[PDB]
Amino acid sequence: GAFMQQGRSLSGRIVGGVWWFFTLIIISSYTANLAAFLTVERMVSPIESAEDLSKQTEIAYGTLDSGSTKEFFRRSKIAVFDKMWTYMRSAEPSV
Amino acid sequence: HEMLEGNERYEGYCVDLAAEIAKHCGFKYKLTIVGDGKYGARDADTKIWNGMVGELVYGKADIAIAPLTITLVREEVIDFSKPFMSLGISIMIKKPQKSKPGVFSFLDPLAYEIWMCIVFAYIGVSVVLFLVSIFNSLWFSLGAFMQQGISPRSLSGRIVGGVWWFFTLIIISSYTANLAAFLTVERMVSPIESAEDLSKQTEIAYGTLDSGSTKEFFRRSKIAVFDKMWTYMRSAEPSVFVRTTAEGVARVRKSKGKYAYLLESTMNEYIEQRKPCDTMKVGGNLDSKGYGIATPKGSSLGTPVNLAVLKLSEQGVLDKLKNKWWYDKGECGAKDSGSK
Amino acid sequence: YGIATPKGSSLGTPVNLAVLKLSEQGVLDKLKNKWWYDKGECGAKDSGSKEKTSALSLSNVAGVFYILVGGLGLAMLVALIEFCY
Amino acid sequence: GMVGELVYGKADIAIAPLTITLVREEVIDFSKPFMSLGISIMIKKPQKSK
Amino acid sequence: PIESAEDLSKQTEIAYGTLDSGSTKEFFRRSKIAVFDKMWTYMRSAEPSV
Ligand SMILES: CNC(=O)N1N=C(c2ccc(N)c(Br)c2)c2cc3c(cc2C[C@@H]1C)OCO3
Ligand SMILES: CNC(=O)N1N=C(c2ccc(N)c(Br)c2)c2cc3c(cc2C[C@H]1C)OCO3
Repeated sequence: GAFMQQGRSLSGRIVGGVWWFFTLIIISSYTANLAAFLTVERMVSPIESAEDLSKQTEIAYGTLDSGSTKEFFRRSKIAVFDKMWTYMRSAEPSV
Repeated sequence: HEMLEGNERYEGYCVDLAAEIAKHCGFKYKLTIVGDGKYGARDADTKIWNGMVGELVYGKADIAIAPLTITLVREEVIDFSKPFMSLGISIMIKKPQKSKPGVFSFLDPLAYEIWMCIVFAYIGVSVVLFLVSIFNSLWFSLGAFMQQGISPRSLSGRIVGGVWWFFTLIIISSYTANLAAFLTVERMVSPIESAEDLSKQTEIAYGTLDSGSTKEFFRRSKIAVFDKMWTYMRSAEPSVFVRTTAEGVARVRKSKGKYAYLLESTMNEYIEQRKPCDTMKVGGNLDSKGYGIATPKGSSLGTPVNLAVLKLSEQGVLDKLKNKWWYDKGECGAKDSGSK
Repeated sequence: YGIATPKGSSLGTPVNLAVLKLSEQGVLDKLKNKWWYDKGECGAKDSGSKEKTSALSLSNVAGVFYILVGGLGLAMLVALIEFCY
Repeated sequence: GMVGELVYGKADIAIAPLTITLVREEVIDFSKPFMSLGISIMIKKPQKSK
Repeated sequence: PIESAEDLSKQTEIAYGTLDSGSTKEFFRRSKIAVFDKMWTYMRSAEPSV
């Protein structure tokens, strides 16, 4: 009954005051930290655009070693595809 | 390199720079290595030039393309072109993730001033319960402070426990709101990037190379901020100076963020983009200097090469080369570890 | 920026060398500090650093402390009329 | 301009913030750079905290 | 915004422009860098005139 709410003797009265400020921080530290994993759950791509695939290096990407697809990124003067080509050209190991 | 030959043995910023210069001038070139290895030095006793500067005056070379600092003593013997890359004395420090656990980081949600101001309302409301109803009344008001804000039949004591309830409400909602703001985004957050801030403290040491243009810059400087930096390093024990540039970079890495190294911004910006990816240039440079190309006095390639560099910078070629061998071909893993 | 002299001018190279001398002796950076920072009208607006504060501000919490003591004072005013009635 | 008053003789030397460009290097002799600079960003720093 | 050239080019709330005629505008025109050419193509087609 002292655990549920907050925490007639001066000894136990300060057991009442101190048990609350400890459980008060934990419930906040549970509430505050739990919001950080749900806000990070809203940081999914998920499923992004073809451009944003090039902005991160955690997920690697590459094409076939020789074909109409690889040459496209080579001579593409577009800034998005050029950033993709520069990564795949020097990405180690071979993508 | 063993499987290659000629000019295709080497690669780098100056290697591509030599091809562009020769393209606008139209001559063939050969890439040679300096014998002694140490360039731009003139002995005090013998007055004999060494390195790459001595190979032009003594005819052992025709042109030189390398990061060569433009100084006055070298301008009196050979011809210097206009600068192709600017730099200056910058500050290199390890990137503090922080990632700074501890007890000083627990009372971080609320500020240092709120943790010490909430207690002024605690003892302020427990002392009102004395007045609305001493060793048993404080024993009671603390038993009336834990459970919200005991035996209060007077209307005077009813509103004291109510406003105290709304007062502690906003504080505990505030503690939770901000305590989530730093498990979501961490700066985090230190330190100051400027150089004048680096001098006003002695917790984190700093020094330069033992012999070079960097140490002589602070020795004769007549500016207020830089002179206090020199009087420190002159009387700073232990020796804040390193033997080589490779020892100064290796001293910032093993100092737990308690030692800084002042050096050129070109070398500083290059280390930031190399493994283990920890150093980060902070604040602007301290002085204005630049590299250049050297030709012998009265040579037939002096003015023709000078006019070619100004054509390279205007067409955006130089910045495209600086962005090539620094950030594109850089092994920076901190841009992928700080965003994960 | 730079100083300009006609092609094949006598004072061409002497002025060129004379600029390198003022630079390494620091006379250029000292003069730059002169007409920019020293004689500047915002010499104080160049030292205060604005960083991202980690903790939560005290000002917003003040709005809660001014409404609490505003209740404690109103409480002691009702304590006296209840002691006479 | 000032570059004109050097190629045309109306003056002997031009001392000012004169950008070092190639089109001007071909006609006059530029000294070494006595002040480095570059294109930057000017923003009104908030001034958002009230 | 953080102090950088790309954070100025990643958003469009706080607009940006240069001088109408000068070495500043001609820089972004013939620049072949990815980050800068994006800024040029923004201001070249930015309305109202930045
Ligand atoms: C209206 N809310 C309220 O009265 N409470 N909210 C509380 C409350 C406060 C904030 C959040 N986020 C949540 Br979930 C619950 C509260 C929180 C406590 C606590 C006691 C309470 C009871 C209180 C004053 O001890 C440990 O932490
Ligand atoms: C491992 N914990 C940790 O690294 N922190 N603790 C965090 C922390 C601190 C206390 C609690 N109760 C919880 Br949950 C998390 C933290 C809290 C802050 C803050 C920064 C942090 C980040 C760091 C110091 O600014 C204002 O409040």
